[PDB]
Amino acid sequence: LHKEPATLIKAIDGDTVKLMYKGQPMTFRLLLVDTPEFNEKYGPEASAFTKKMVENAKKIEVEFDKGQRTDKYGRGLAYKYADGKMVNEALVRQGLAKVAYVYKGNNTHEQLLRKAEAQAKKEKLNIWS
Ligand SMILES: Cc1cn([C@H]2C[C@H](OP(=O)(O)O)[C@@H](COP(=O)(O)O)O2)c(=O)[nH]c1=O
Ligand SMILES: [Ca+2]
Repeated sequence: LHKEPATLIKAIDGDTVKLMYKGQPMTFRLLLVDTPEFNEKYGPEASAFTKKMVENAKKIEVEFDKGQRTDKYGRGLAYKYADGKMVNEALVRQGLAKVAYVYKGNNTHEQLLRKAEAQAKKEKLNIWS
């Protein structure tokens, strides 16, 4: 997989963000994770966590997986990095997202993220409390 440049346009919620990618605005949905909707428990915390992470980043990158790059809503599907740290993994390690939506062919970082979820559950963090 390869990291590509993007710039922040605006935080949306725990697992979606609007970025400018190859010069075009697009909403990205983070691969392999599910945050609670803003209206649910830990929803506000997840949105705040991603917002801080993406707004504080000096360099944002997106990394597509091997499979579909857009979903049925026209959202980009990617791993997102903020100054070299993967947002997808960081949300799971913090118990602010569950590993979810694992579809054959877009699952390169599945085992990395499961490993993060195990540690978050071990620690009873957030969703796992
Ligand atoms: C993460 C992800 C979501 N989706 C679709 C599945 C779900 O369809 P439905 O909307 O029909 O439930 C929806 C979940 O996204 P959200 O969690 O953002 O709602 O997005 C994909 O198709 N591929 C993916 O990799
Ligand atoms: Ca969600």
